[PDB]
Amino acid sequence: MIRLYPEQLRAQLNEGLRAAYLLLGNDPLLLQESQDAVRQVAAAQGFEEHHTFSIDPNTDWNAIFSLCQAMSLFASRQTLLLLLPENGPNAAINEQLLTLTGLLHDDLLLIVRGNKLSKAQENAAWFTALANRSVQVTCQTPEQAQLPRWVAARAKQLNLELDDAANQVLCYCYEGNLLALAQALERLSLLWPDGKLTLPRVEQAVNDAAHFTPFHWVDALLMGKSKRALHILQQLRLEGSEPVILLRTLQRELLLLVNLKRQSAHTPLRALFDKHRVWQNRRGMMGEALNRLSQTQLRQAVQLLTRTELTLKQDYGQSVWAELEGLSLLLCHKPLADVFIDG
Amino acid sequence: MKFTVEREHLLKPLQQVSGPLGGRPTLPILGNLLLQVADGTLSLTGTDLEMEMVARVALVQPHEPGATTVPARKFFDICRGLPEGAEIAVQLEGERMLVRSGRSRFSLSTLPAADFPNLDDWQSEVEFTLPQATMKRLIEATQFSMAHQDVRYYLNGMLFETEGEELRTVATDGHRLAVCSMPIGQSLPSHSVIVPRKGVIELMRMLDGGDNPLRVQIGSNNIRAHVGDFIFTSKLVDGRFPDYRRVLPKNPDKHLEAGCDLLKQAFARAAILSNEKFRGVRLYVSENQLKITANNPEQEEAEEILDVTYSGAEMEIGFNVSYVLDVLNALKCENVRMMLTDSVSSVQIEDAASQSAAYVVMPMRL
Amino acid sequence: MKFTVEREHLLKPLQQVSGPLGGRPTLPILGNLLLQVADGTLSLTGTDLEMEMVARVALVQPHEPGATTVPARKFFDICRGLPEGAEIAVQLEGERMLVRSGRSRFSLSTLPAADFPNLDDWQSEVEFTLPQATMKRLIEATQFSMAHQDVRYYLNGMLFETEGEELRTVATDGHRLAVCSMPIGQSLPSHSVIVPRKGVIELMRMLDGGDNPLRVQIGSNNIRAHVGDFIFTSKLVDGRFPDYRRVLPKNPDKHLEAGCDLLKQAFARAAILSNEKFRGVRLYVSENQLKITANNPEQEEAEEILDVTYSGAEMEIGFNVSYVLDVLNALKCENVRMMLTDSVSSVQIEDAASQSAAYVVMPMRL
Amino acid sequence: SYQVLARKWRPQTFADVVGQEHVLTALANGLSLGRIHHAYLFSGTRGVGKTSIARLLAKGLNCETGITATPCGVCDNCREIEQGRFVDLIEIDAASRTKVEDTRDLLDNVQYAPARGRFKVYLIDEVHMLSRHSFNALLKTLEEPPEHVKFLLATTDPQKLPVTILSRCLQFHLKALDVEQIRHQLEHILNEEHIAHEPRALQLLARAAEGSLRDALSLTDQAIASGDGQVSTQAVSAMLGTLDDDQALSLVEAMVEANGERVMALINEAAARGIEWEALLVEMLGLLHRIAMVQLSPAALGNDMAAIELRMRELARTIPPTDIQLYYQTLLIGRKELPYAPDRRMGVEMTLLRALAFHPRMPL
Amino acid sequence: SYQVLARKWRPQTFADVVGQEHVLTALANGLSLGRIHHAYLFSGTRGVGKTSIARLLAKGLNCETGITATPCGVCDNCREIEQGRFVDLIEIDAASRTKVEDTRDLLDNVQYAPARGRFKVYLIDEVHMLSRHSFNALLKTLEEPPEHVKFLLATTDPQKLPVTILSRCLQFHLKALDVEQIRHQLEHILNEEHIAHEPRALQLLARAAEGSLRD
Ligand SMILES: Nc1ncnc2c1ncn2[C@@H]1O[C@H](COP(=O)(O)OP(=O)(O)OP(O)(O)=S)[C@@H](O)[C@H]1O
Ligand SMILES: Nc1ncnc2c1ncn2[C@@H]1O[C@H](COP(=O)(O)OP(=O)(O)OP(O)(O)=S)[C@@H](O)[C@H]1O
Ligand SMILES: [Mg+2]
Ligand SMILES: [Mg+2]
Ligand SMILES: [Zn+2]
Ligand SMILES: [Zn+2]
Repeated sequence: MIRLYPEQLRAQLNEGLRAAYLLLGNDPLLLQESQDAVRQVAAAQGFEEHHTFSIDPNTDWNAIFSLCQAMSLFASRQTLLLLLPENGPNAAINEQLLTLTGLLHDDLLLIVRGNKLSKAQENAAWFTALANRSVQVTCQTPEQAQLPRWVAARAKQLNLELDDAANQVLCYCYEGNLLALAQALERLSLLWPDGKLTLPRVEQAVNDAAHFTPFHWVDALLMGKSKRALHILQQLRLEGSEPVILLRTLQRELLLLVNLKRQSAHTPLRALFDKHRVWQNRRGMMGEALNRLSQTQLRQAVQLLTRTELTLKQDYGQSVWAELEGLSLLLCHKPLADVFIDG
Repeated sequence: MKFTVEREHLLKPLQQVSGPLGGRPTLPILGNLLLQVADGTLSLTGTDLEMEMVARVALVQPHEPGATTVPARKFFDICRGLPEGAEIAVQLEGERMLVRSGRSRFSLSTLPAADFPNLDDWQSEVEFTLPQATMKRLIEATQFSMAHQDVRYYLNGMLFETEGEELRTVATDGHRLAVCSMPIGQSLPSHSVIVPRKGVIELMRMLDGGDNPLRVQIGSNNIRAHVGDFIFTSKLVDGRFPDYRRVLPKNPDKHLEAGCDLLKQAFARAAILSNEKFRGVRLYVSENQLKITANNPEQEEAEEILDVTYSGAEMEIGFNVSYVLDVLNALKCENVRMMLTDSVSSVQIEDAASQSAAYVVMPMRL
Repeated sequence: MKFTVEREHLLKPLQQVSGPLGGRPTLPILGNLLLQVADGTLSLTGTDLEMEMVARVALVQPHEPGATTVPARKFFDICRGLPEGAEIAVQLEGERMLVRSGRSRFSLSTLPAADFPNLDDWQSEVEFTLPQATMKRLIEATQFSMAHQDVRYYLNGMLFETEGEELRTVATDGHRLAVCSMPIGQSLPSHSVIVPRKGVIELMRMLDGGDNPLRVQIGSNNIRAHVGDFIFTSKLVDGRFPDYRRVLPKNPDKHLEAGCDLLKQAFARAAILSNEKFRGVRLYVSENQLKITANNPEQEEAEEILDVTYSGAEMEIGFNVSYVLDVLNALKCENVRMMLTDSVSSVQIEDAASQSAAYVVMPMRL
Repeated sequence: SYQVLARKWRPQTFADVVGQEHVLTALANGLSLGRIHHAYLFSGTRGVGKTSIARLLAKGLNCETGITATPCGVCDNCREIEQGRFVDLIEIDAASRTKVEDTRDLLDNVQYAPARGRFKVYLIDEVHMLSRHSFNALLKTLEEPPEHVKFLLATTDPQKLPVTILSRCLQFHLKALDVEQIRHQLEHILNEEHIAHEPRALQLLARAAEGSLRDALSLTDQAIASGDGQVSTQAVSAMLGTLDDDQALSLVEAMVEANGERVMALINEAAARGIEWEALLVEMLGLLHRIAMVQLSPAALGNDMAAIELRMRELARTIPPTDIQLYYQTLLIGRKELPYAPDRRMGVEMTLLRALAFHPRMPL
Repeated sequence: SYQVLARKWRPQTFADVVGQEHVLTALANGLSLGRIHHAYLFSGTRGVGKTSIARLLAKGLNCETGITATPCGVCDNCREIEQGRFVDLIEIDAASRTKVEDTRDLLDNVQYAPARGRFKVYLIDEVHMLSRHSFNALLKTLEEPPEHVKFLLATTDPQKLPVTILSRCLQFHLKALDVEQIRHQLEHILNEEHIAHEPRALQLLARAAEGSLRD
């Protein structure tokens, strides 16, 4: 079984076409690109017939088996596509896939899409049956460290010029959402035929800043930017961002900060960041908080966060925005009365 | 609008006009029949934005011209429920229609006739009159091979081709093909059109087997059919139908002749125990011998043997029993001829003495 | 187990046994019928834990005693598919059954006969015999009035009352009542029992119009019917049934004799445009006349005027058109005597020619 | 009659569109260069012009002159599209038609070539309400779309759509209309409508719009109806006051200055209308918290509270923090004790009295 | 076969009940004066005789002799109601019939006249389990019931019911039985059953009852 990345899929297809192709990952954009490339290559080879089905407990495998067995008078060279469940195949799905792999023909080109398979899922009869005649392409969203490389490559293949500041702004605004970033790049190219994308142009484009980025608010809190954090929180409130998502992100960051603060009384902050595999870009802002808030802070903040989380888990109150603003000022160097923290 | 008619003269045309209608229409107006009284003639029209059916009735009693739209099923039920030989008097009062028959009175809601869609006129290209029998034969021969629901829309219809003095009907769905052809006695220019499933169904239904000739007009994208006082207009599907000639085998080396009834009974018996999910059977053909076998995952096996006229080398070939049974049912003849070359090639089925109708079946991978 | 039997002699018993079996037994053993060869007879039994059907076929060919369980549907299909006049030889080998006949061979799976459920014995309190025609008429006079799925369990079955020299059948659903009575020619003690609707349907299918009398036995909570070589056993609901006499109007004054044929035709004509949700229509019983007015949510008037034999003061009464139509269909008479006491009270619809049968219909406050 | 401003003033040209420059310019450049994609999606808040921009794009695509970003508006195609009678433009309301059977018939029409247009345009609205089978059918259609068809999508909940559907279309997000642009649009609309107006009324309507033009037009229609065919500062001020009901802020201000009579009058006024006392206490607590946050940092107050910005700023500047903290603690205690009070009104009155005249004694 | 004391000793007459003097007096006065309402609701804690009082009222309304506060207990209607197989007394278990479709079907049949009794009584139990749609559907007919139907409601958590339903019926609240009343009733039952007992055992049982006679 060959293993590849999206960039090498085109080269592999140029070298030859294999019987089965597996697309496992959690990145819809890369999976769609790989599927489109494979289908285009198959159509060039003479595959003008395509079929797609969704795998679920209420699945009509009889139709698939009939299609595999049935021939075609003129429209030969069939292509079949399967969409696995998000959870993954079960024993019934395992045996169904084994039976389908048993009924394979040279004129049938099989494609499978789904999430990454675990060791138990990997160790399956159907999976091993295709080991000698299959290629799997891994398609997952890169981390922020590898994000700017991908952004630069995508801009380059579109015949566009991006400045370093513009690349950083694009990565910050569309972290974890490659589809939105690609759409933004396309819109920028449409706006400017010359293709020169300077920092002011993207900054004007960033004026949109639609929603879904509470990490910006959390980073503003970590940087001690009271004005920026308050503004971003207000924009999120206007956008109706799920307060639970903000609470969970700030909870992760605050737990990490509390652990670092407690264990840094005998260790340097940078060593602890290395221990926790923290990203250097984050390490900065985190450090600022760890160098801006005493141990008394990050404890009243923890109390407020825990009370708000319990209230939202039991009461589901919509006043969570005011509590979030209070916690925002608490995370800054503002003394705060400590009475608004219910203490 | 006022008129008076007889139950017998109105029962059949009303049924013909109201037959297509059913279910929940896209618009309420489409669910009603358009009645028009003019110059001693009652016109009943029914359409569904894809096809139109028009019937005409002669009036020999005092009447008033007009136009209206009335419910189809309710009006048909009212007409049918009256005693045989009764006289039905229809009048229009305000937004209501009053129907009187002896001492029976009905009031029905109506809608403006101006809202009834009307198809735009078009110019025909090829006009020809043929007996109803030929059309019925072609339809019954080539209807069962049409696809039900496929992405390729042109396969859902039937290909009608006029060539010289011959009319040919072809149907296929990617796995089986049926072709039939009959002469018409008149020379017409070469032409080909595609008829949808509903149009074929309506054309089959409107035929009654009578001596009245069927007149067919074919235009750029529309087809009209006249039978007596019934007019049926339909649209044509746009596409490029596959060429059936290439489908037929070029040189089938092996031939076989078998009794239709015995072969059909053997196939049915084999299919009784065959796998329901696949409905697949296996045929072993040898010198003057044909063996049919079937099996299911429950390890139950069914086997049958019969004698046929065969002289080729022994062969094993898989098939889908459904297609073979359908072909045998379509061919009502004492003997059937099967021509084939190998186990991975299409098999041609024809009548022993008639070559008008032919079928092509693609073997299953087995 | 091994026995050869003629196909024709085995056709009808197989169908009769498979009748009661349902599509979804929910147990593999239930879906399989019990076949027992003993002495010179073959017994086929089918049960569903509520009813039992037993058929017997005489054997003339050599055979060995045995018992087994075989699928009803597959065996019946195999028996029916064979050509007429064929002789079916059935043998048991291990867990399989060979049904070889002529050139065809089959291998049907079998299950142990000990697992087949059986019904405990019971004592027959009452025994009698009546002609098939009388039982058929009694069941047909009141089958339609049985409740389909009413919350009251006891209203889902028919009440059979043997009293004096007569047998009476009663059905109801809380809104309509049906009663029929027929002499039996033999004095029996007063007794009342309730039979489920499925049992009534099975008994109706059992009857074939033959001259062999039907023998009926009734115990504490069970009923048995014997005819020819067929035996049927069923349980009883074991509940209370409302007395028909109380429901029956007492000395009604109006005795409207209506024209059953035209009466029901007018009722159907009104029902065409009647309220679909409620199926209610207004009967204006006027002097020697009836005006059946039906109005639907569309407000389409369905006033139908007919001539009846009314002689009292004119009265308006609202009735469910479906119930009236069903009663008129069940009557199958010439004149219908609707005996009425008042507009709000129930109406006793009797057959004018025969006073044995009767129905009670409750009105509605429209 | 006079029609509705929103209905009568649908943007019929790209110039008439207010704001959204980043989308209009990109669409114009794409049309000019011929770079047209198969599937387009529009996202944003209510009343931002997604449907209007989609209709303008559809009109531009199938104009008689050609594929241009400036439709002529005079050819038969433009007139039919404006009237909505254009044959090749199919508008679908996904909310009304959600079942797979309804969508399948509409999607099967792609087989037929355009009748009187270069492209067969499908404009689906509220597409987020489609069923799973409908989404599957749409994905099947979009996998291999004919070259002569285009799909336009508009919704306010893009997250509801499957990732597969999103990945195969170009998405444009629309922003708010600010305040000055809304004011200018309203001024132009009223000038064209021959309806008298005043600058202050327009400014108040724009402020109350909160970035939505449809809301601004609805408020303008309300002012016209209440103003008897005329827009006036007094009419708009009264209209807004009818929707203000600022008894909570007045109560807070009265309590901070220790004015019992005003507090009682405001309590009676609030009790006149149906209000939840616990909700009132929560609102007062939130206002006090916001005042404290503003005192800690001026940036705490945002644009969401622009209506009462001046009062909040004055309270933050004037009141010492200690009084705010004491009042907040008193109100917290009052909220805690409210459930077991003899009545909600009595509990609120007692808590307000305690805040006005009483000071708790903390332990130690 | 064997029946517990709770089922065996269900009161069958207005004089056989314990406590709730105000409710009995009000019902007797209403029946005697002829002022009969079309909607009665009973509220209170568990095991206070709401169902028993409702059944007694149903027996009184449909008694053959007439509308009286002292049912004979010997006519056919009385026996049928006591044995729980009376045709015109329809008992609904709202705990399992919360579907609005069932309520609509029940309401569609109100137009039909009663079979035997002079009134058609509906006794809905645990009505607090009905859905909001069921309450809304009921509202209209409950506001205008025909002259030949009556509605009886028994509930233990009246707070859940909407104010609209509450305002459309006469409400009767049952007071929890006192310890002395429970002790006296237990002593009377044991004396009737001829079972030896001691005062302290009765006192302990009454104290552990906690105001519930069923307990
Ligand atoms: N950008 C805009 N320029 C001018 N008027 C606008 C604009 N956006 C909205 N309007 C006005 O608001 C009315 C309704 O706009 P729509 O386009 O229907 O709103 P919308 O964005 O489609 O909201 P949805 O998608 O239906 S929830 C229009 O008829 C205009 O009067
Ligand atoms: N007031 C009472 N007088 C006499 N016995 C009573 C009384 N209340 C309860 N009981 C006894 O307790 C049993 C149950 O009483 P119920 O009629 O169910 O009271 P209840 O309030 O309806 O209980 P719920 O609400 O259904 S839990 C009766 O069968 C009697 O044995
Ligand atoms: Mg819109
Ligand atoms: Mg109770
Ligand atoms: Zn134009
Ligand atoms: Zn009595």
